[PDB]
Amino acid sequence: VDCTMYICGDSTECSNLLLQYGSFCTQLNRALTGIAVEQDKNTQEVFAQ
Amino acid sequence: PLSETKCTLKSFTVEKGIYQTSNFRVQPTESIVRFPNITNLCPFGEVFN
Repeated sequence: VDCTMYICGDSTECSNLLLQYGSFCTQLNRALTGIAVEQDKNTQEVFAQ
Repeated sequence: PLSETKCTLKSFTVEKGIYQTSNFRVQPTESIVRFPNITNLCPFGEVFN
């Protein structure tokens, strides 16, 4: 997820409000990245035998 | 790009791999504003012609 776009992106005024929450969605961008990596490792364990 | 990675990872050294550091989005180059036309065309020509 582009969490800027998801909450309200391409807007100066929305960005200024989104930024008052710091890393509130950054941590989820990281959580989804971690999940995608785990899913790739999982695919390799099943098929690259 | 290497320094995008170094700050994302909070490090002065980088291990082999791919790191997501940001997002890019294409912005508008022009604005397309369209409102419908009036069916009943205006008789200005009845005073001028």
